[PDB]
Parts: sequence; structure tokens; C-alpha cells
Amino acid sequence: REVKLLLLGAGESGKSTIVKQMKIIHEAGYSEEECKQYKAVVYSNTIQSIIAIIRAMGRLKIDFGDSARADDARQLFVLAGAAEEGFMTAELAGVIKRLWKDSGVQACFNRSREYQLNDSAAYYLNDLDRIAQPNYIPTQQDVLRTRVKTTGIVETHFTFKDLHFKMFDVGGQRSERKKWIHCFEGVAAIIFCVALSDYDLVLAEDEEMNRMHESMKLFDSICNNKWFTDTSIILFLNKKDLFEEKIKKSPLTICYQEYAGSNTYEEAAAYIQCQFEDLNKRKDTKEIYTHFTCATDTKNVQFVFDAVTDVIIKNNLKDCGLF
Repeated sequence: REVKLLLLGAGESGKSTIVKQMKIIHEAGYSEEECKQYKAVVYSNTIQSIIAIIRAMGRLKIDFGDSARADDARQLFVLAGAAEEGFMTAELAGVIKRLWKDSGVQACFNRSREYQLNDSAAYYLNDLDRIAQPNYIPTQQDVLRTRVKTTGIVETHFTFKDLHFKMFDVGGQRSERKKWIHCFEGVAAIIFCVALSDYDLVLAEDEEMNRMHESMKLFDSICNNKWFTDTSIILFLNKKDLFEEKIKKSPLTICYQEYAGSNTYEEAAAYIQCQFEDLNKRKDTKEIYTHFTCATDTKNVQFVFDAVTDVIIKNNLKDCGLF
């Protein structure tokens, strides 16, 4: 059953968006006794999260959207003490709900790139109701969401077609890329997200650099890698949706000057999928398994995922292939 997809890709590839999608389309958890032990940890980190989003409202000027949000915030420090016990009185529950919903607290979390946020601070508050329920048991995902920053590798469990997946997000930015070896073990198939819109955008790592050309480079290092020969490679041209818009104005020539093709979503987006697959040293014996995708659209990540899963079955099985 264990697939364990890896999420590789250039920065801003949208790999993070793919992670949240699994929470929606899929829902699984099977370790109820183990989860109860964690229950203190879940309620704990959640209070630590919104408190971050709150104090950031000070150091960055940000008023609460509604005047009413005053007093609810002050209360949070009081009821929060019970949350350390792993208990959640409903009064603690709604008080948090009013804050995260706020038009102004949302002003902070968009800003979150500056102040440190808890790793899970979104995933928890977004589902704050389900955790609130009496004698709540953490989902098997909830346990993984636990802990202070350190591992640098987000975990995400979900069971599709009765097989347990373990997606492992890793930051696209070059600083994060060195971390990637930790996830290499036990992988079934890689998804290599790549933003088609990047064709004009420059990396934050280097404004001179073309973001797309950067994707072509590290992608070669992975697909060619001897370690991955056993593992399926599956390209994921992310953000096909916004790309059809931006192409209408900007020429593709901003990335591949040689290009002649029309400003159409087909000739344009498809042209990249040509240049990428060409990198393969082993076209004779290795299939790229490309798939256009739109992480922002849950409807599109879903039907596509159904196809990719089938390839994992017929191809991958039993202790990383051999026996």
C-alpha cells in the first residue's frame, strides 16, 4: 500500500498547494489509540499559531478588521491554558474562530512570509471546528502536523484507492534543495512540479536567472540519477491555468527565443513539455509520465491524480520494485 510520493521542483513551482489538495480530495486515519496521546500537542501548537498571527499585528502595523475582535483576543490567553492540557472548551473554540476569520488577522497571515509562522498554523485553524469536537481524536495527519520547526520536511498522509500515500513536501528554493536526500528513501514515484508561467519570471535566488531554465537543470539531475532508475519519474507542469492567460500578452520567446509557435495555450505550454522530456539520457528505457496540472483547482488535481495512481500500481510494487 505504501506509495510515498516525493514533491520535487523549482521554487514557486506550487508544490505546497498540492499538499493541501490531498486533505480535501482524500481523508484517512487509522491509529486511534496512538492519536489520543498526541491530542495535547495538537491543541498546543494551534494556540501557538494564532498567537504568532496576533503579535505580528503589532510589529507590523495591522489593526483588527472588526472592533469586536478586541476582548476575544485578550480571552485567548486565558482559555489557552486548558489547551495545554489537551482540553478545548467550546468557549476557547469560537474565540479562535472570530480571530482567524477577521479581515485584519488575514492581513497578517498573507504577510506571514516575514514573521515566523507555525509550520501547520494554516492546516489547524482551517479545520479548527473538527478539532474542537468533544473527545476529539486527532486524524493520523494531525499527528504528523505536530512539532516546532526543525525537520524542514512537511509530511502529508492520505489514503487513495485503498493504498496509503505519504507525500513529502520540500521547498523548491535552492537552499532547501540540499535537504531533499532525506526523502529519497522508499519513494514510489516522484512528482516534479514546475510552473509554466515562470517562463518570464526571474528567481529570487538570482534576478538575472530565468526561473524556467533553472527548472531544466535540477530536473536533469533527478531523472538521470541512478538512484531514481527504480523509481517512476512523473513531470507535473503546474499552473497550466494562469499560464493560458499570461501567454496571451507575453511571448514565450521570453524563455526560449528560438520559439516560433502561436500564443496559444497548446503550442506554448506544450513546447516546454518538449524541452523537458528531451533532457532524458534514457528515452529508450524511461518514461517521463508528464501531466499538466492546476494546484489551485481541486477539481483538476483530482481527476489527474486518478490517472497517475494507476501507473504507480502496474509499475511500482513490493519493496521498491524488486521482491
